Amino acid sequence: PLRDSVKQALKNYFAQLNGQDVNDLYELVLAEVEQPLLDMVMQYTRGNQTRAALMMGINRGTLRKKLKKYGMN
Amino acid sequence: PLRDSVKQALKNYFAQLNGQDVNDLYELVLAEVEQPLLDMVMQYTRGNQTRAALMMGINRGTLRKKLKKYGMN
Repeated sequence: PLRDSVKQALKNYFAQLNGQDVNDLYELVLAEVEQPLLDMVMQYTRGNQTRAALMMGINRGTLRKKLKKYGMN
Repeated sequence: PLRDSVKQALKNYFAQLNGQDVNDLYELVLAEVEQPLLDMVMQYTRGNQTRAALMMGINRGTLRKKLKKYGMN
């Protein structure tokens, strides 16, 4: 499943640190999962935002802030 | 990269729906994703919550509210 892919992505990520700084990991993983989600959900509701917001549990303004930050709408 | 794995996961999941009403998909995906991440940063940081919060760019407070939310500590 998916949580096992996030684990492997983080192992292979931490190895590539070779002892230096990260001060941004949550943002960097959220973008990486948030942006495929938004895109698959928009395709699934045929570009309908309210149906997408309802499917996702967030309201329509949240969908548009999220959308706007991945340069999506 | 990881954005493609999240894509497939959602493909596979939407094929499973039919008359299934989804209303919590942002939180559902997020749960599958912040549990392996938090876990993986605590293993990395040997349970030091200050280094894991800094590493993630999260306040230590927010780190502990997410640990507790998930039943990890």
